[PDB]
Amino acid sequence: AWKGEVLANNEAGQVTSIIYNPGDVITIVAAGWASYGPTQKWGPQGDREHPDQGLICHDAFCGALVMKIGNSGTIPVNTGLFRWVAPNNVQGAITLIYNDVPGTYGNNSGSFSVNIGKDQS
Amino acid sequence: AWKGEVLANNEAGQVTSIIYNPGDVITIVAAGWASYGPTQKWGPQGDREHPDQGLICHDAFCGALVMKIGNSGTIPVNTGLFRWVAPNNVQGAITLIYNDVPGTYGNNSGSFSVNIGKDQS
Amino acid sequence: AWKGEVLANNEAGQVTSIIYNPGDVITIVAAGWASYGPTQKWGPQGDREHPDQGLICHDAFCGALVMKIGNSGTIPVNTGLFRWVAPNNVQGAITLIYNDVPGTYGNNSGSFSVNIGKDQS
Amino acid sequence: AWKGEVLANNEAGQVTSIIYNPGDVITIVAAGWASYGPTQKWGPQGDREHPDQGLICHDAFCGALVMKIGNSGTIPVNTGLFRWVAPNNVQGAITLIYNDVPGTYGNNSGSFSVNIGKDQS
Ligand SMILES: CCNC(=O)[C@@H]1C[C@H](NC(=O)[C@H](Cc2cn(CCNC(=O)c3ccc(S[C@@H]4O[C@H](CO)[C@H](O)[C@H](O)[C@H]4O)cc3)nn2)NC)CN1
Ligand SMILES: [Ca+2]
Ligand SMILES: [Ca+2]
Ligand SMILES: [Ca+2]
Ligand SMILES: [Ca+2]
Repeated sequence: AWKGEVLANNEAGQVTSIIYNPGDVITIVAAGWASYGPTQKWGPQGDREHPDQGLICHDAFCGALVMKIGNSGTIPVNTGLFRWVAPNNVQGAITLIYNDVPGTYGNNSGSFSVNIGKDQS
Repeated sequence: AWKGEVLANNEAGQVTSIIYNPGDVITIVAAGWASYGPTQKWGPQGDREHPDQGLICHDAFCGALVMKIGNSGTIPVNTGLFRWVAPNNVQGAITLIYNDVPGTYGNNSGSFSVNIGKDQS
Repeated sequence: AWKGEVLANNEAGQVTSIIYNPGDVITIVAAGWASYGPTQKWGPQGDREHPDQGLICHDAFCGALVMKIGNSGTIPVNTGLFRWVAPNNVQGAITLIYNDVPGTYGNNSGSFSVNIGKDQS
Repeated sequence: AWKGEVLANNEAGQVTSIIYNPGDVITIVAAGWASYGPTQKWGPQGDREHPDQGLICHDAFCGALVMKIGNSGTIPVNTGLFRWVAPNNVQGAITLIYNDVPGTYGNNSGSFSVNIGKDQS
C-alpha cells in the first residue's frame, strides 16, 4: 500500500511505490484542497465549471486528480477508485498527477493526500 | 459491499446494508456534487469557506458527507475512508448523511454516490 | 485476525478473539501434529482409519480440528477454510476444538497452530 | 485466484495461474489424501515418520505439498500459508508439487485440493 501527497504544481507527477500488475484490483482514496491558479481551491474532482483549455486528461475536470499506469494514457482518479481493475490490460508503475494544461503548472497551489492499496483477488 | 446515492435534501440520510461490527475495517469512496442552498455545488468535502451555523457534524464542513454507525454521533466521511477502524464501542448500521443545519435542508440539491466495503481484518 | 495454539487435551477448546458476524467471510489455516491417545500423531484432518466411537463432530475424523461459532454445534475445520461463509443463523465467538470423544481427552497430546482472519466482503 | 488439484504422481508439478509479484500477500489452503506408494494415505503435511531418501524438499516430510515461485527452490506449503509474503527477489508463477524422491513418482496416488488467493496489500 502507498500513502503520500501529490502537489498541484508538480507537472511531472508523483511516482508511487505501486506497480499495477495483471489481475490486480486496487482501491484509491484521495482528499485535500488544490488550485490551478485561482485563490479558491477545489477537491480531487476539480472544478466542474471550468472549461477544458488543453488539459492533460480530457475526461476529468481542471484540478482533478488523474494518473498514468506504466505507458498508459491519463486515467481519471478524482476522489478515488473502489475495487477497480485497469481496462485494456494496462500495467506498470502508477504516477499520480494534477490535471492542468501543460506549461501552466507554475501558479498551482495545494496538494491532495492519497492512499492506494491492493485488494483481494 | 454497498453502492448507492445520498441526497442532499434528506435530513434522515440514507441507510445502507453495511453493519459495522467491532474490529471491522472498512473503506468508503464518495463522489458527486451537491449544494446546501447556493447555486454553486461542492464535492463531498463540502465548502471550506462556509461558517458552521449549527451543523449536524461540527468536525466537517457544511455540504460534506458524514455518517452514523448505529446510534453514534456523526463521524466525518468526506471523500472517503481508507481501511478505517472505528473508535471503540460503535456498532450498527451505517447511515450516510449530508452535513447541513437541521430544518434547513429544503433548499438543498444534488447527491453523492458512495461505495462501502469491508476490508480484510 | 487471530493466531494461537489449540491443545489436543483441551476438552473446552480454545476460544479465539474472532467473533463471527452475519455476512462475514473468513479464512483459517491450521497446521501441526497431535494424537487422541496412540503414540503416533496426525495432522488437522485427523486419522482417516479410525472409527467414530462418539466424537464431538461426526462429520470429521477423530483427531481433526473442528469449531463452534457461538453456541452452534460443531463444524469441521480440518486443514482450514478458504474465503468461507457460515450457515445462516450461526454467529458469535469462534472456539477451536480437537475432535475426540467426550471424557477421553486426558490421554491426548500435541496441538495445532491456527491462523484465522476476516476477508473482504 | 486459482482452485484445482495437485496429483501425487505428477513429478513436474502443477503450474497455476498465480503470478507472485513483488509485494504480493497470498493465502493457500490445501486438503485431501495422497500417497508416495503405500496403500495408506497422508494429508498435505505428509508422513512424519518417513525418512528423507532424496526428497525434492528437505524442509518438508515425504508426501507433503510444496511449491516453487518462478525458478526458485522448493518452499514448503504443507496445509497452507496464511497472508504470506515471499523472500526478496522471489517472483513468478506458482507451481505446486507433491514432495517425493525424484524418479519415484510413478507409484504415487491421490491428490490434494488447493485454493490460492491474493490478499490485500
Ligand atoms: C507393510 C508396512 N507398512 C508400513 O509400514 C506403512 C508405511 C508407514 N510406516 C511407518 O509409519 C512405520 C515407521 C517407519 C520406519 N521407516 C523406515 C523403514 N521404512 C522405509 O525405509 C521405507 C522406505 C520407502 C517406503 S515406500 C517408497 O518411498 C520412497 C520415498 O522414500 C518412494 O516414494 C517410493 O516410490 C516408495 O515405494 C516405505 C518404507 N519409515 N517409516 N513403520 C511401521 C505406515 N504404513
Ligand atoms: Ca495553472
Ligand atoms: Ca440548506
Ligand atoms: Ca483420547
Ligand atoms: Ca513414490
